[PDB]
Amino acid sequence: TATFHRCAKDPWRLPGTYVVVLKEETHLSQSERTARRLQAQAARRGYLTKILHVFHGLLPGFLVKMSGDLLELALKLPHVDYIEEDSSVFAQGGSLVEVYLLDTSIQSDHREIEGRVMVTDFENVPEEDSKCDSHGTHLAGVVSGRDAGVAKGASMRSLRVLNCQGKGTVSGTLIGLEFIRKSQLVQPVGPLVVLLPLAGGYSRVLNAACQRLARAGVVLVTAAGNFRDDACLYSPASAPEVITVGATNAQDQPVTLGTLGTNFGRCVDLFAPGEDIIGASSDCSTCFVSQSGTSQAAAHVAGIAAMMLSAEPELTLAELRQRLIHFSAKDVINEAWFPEDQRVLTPNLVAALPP
Amino acid sequence: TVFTSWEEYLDWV
Amino acid sequence: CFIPWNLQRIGLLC
Ligand SMILES: [Ca+2]
Repeated sequence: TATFHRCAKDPWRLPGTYVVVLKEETHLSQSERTARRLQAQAARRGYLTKILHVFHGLLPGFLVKMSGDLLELALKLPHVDYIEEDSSVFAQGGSLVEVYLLDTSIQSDHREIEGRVMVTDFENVPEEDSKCDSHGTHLAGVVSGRDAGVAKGASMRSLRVLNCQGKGTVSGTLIGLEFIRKSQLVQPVGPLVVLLPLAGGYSRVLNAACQRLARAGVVLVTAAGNFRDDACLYSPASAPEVITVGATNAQDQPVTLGTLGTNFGRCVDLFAPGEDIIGASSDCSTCFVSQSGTSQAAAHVAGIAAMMLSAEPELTLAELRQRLIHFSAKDVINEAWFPEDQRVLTPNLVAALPP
Repeated sequence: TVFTSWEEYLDWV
Repeated sequence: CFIPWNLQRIGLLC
């Protein structure tokens, strides 16, 4: 029957907030009723509950702020597939394509991206424990920047899911991916590229939403993560039908980020430039800064995909992935940087545009 | 280092 | 002409 899951990274868990995921074909009316039933049953037991959101489109279910004491009861509700405790996520040509970015707030009026980025009204960020938009402005510059961008012809839509300290939530990200799906149904356009330059621990629900969006025909590009670890233990990096990007440097070496660095393993699809990446600084309207990480690496691939899909708009996700792999530089990465058993498992590929 | 312009970055690099 | 290493690496020209 129905199961409970919470982040395996104890400091990244957010107790007291739960994502109740219902069976695939559960209707929104059934979902709203299940949430009301939960509030009623909890009230009977002396518990105060609050329904924060009701999902529909990608995943059926709701978000509830309640005591964990209520989970045995919540698991017994009808249509419940699984429940997941909320957890933290952290910041880590092309003209026919819309590039969606789920990140920090962005400085839209930056000369590098002015006119190329449409700041949506979406914001779902956890409270905080030039700086607020450093991560997002740089990445938007990497994707479509005037002087230093990959896909200058690409237009972008930005959603805020990371706060001023680059911290978000799984729930926040789910609502953002649902918002993208809703925006597309209301006002369909061409091929969609969704950039996720963030990571948390393995999330069954975040992976599920990512697979639903992927089956719906959306292309999802993510950071492999900066934990010098196997990407399969991180989300949305572990979601199989996503394009999970690792970071390489100018010397064909996997990137070192402090005492850590790029993630690796059978979940990474390929690597891309993620060290000393010049791009837009949000310090001033014409400022540029060098930044590093799998986020930067992912932004390059989001640019290469945005261009491949604009040149060949009918490519399926499966076909686009084979194109990305076919056009990558092969066996240039120093495998000796990776742990021994991870070498045969880690794709030795550096992203590249068709010549 | 934060460059105040693209030209500033080009002279530096 | 100068081109940042990362844009050169992925096949962009200037
Ligand atoms: Ca994949």
